[PDB]
Amino acid sequence: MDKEAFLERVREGAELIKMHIELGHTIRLISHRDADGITAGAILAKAVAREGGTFQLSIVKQVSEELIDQLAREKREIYVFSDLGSGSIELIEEKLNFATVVVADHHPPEKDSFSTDSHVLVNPVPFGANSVRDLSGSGVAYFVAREMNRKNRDMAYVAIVGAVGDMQEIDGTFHGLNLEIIEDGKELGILEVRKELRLFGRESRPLYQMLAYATNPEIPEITGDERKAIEWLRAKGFDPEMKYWQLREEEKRKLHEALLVHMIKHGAPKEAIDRLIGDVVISPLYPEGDVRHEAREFATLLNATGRLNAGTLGVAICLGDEEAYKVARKMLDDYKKEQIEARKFIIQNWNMVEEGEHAYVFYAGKNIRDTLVGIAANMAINAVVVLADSDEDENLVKGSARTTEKALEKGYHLGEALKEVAEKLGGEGAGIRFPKNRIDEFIKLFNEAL
Amino acid sequence: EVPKEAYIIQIDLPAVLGPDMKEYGPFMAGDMAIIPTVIGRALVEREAARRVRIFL
Repeated sequence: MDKEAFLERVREGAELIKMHIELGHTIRLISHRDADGITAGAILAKAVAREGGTFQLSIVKQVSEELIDQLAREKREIYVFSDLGSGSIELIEEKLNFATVVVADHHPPEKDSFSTDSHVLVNPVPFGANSVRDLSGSGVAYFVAREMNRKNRDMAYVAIVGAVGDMQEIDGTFHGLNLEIIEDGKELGILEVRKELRLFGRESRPLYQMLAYATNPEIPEITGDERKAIEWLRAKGFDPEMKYWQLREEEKRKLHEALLVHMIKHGAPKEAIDRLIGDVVISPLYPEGDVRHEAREFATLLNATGRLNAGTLGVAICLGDEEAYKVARKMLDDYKKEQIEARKFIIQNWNMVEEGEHAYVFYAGKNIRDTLVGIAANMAINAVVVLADSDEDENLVKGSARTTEKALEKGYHLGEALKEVAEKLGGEGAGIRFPKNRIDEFIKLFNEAL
Repeated sequence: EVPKEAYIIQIDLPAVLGPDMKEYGPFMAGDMAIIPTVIGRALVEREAARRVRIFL
């Protein structure tokens, strides 16, 4: 993997950042929206702050031409892209040529490096590293921060959270440079690796829900149906209302044995069975039973804050801000409540939908928020197109369409035709935004679209 | 030196000169930034910013 050649780039980028900090410049950080990007941004923000420097961090959905235009118009001395940028080397080199830029990323890059000086690409991939298992974005951010200052090793766990968010340990164990990071954590006592049930929900979920929506691996005849999960858990002598962390080690072992027996007996694939028990990263820095205590659960929290346009709040959580954790809990709870109320509203008012030859259309008005549209449609299925007035715009309606394989049996491709109708109505086209005064015109154009 | 803290900015904000003769901003809504406390605190009381604690 030629680690020395990668470390050369790492040291270069780190040195650049430190140089600009010592010059008193504002380090302009830009990172991605998921757990990997949020943890990366946190790591770099702490790296800058620890040197007594000044940063400005933005958590974005993706690097776009418009975003690069905005950043360019900002006229900074230095831009650092985290978990982003590799697919946009020329763009960044084109519009940010006037400034120092560092790209710390792990996605397969458009080029091997930048062509001009003062622009450094810190990416393990051009050195032979596997993008999806050797290091995540937060991982390379961690390497850079560590080269900046060894103290930043105290962010190891944070990095690993990102790593788990990026599913770098999809096969039940860590690989490549990730391992290094893990060791750092181990040396500090800020993380530990357990051989346990790799499923989501060991900290905050009842056993029955931990089994119910288990993916990677999936549990045959248990995944999906919570009732069967409850029955199965009561049968094997477990408290289905109990949480995994509350189990003793022997009880955990018995759970593993029982689940493995079940999956073998119901013809689960060997890979899935081999992925049931494996590495699970824990941190003594947080109380057991807390979502931050385990990497996957922490990553789940962060992703959740990311989707609700509060990625920076998640960053603050990674930085050790308890207040931000509180606010985030409140926010997620309120969101959940909104979801419940949306389900209740749409089920109670299913008498307002429009009967189509190819689709259903439910206009909720202002009663269901934009973001809740899609999940509303699904909730109308598990009990289809939903529309709602946009909160941002005023003359705009945002809508989402959901469907199953039974529809795919005869094409019925939603995203295909939705693009057509959105094109006809003068809107973007999956989900669709279009003029509120053309809803009727949408409906007719959607039945014919399929 | 000028006292500064870390904040989450709630709304879009144009660039602003600080007591250290350095430019802070412009800010996109939701940006996290280290800015001089005199400005940050006023932004917080105006409810345009939130303090965030970075434990070092």
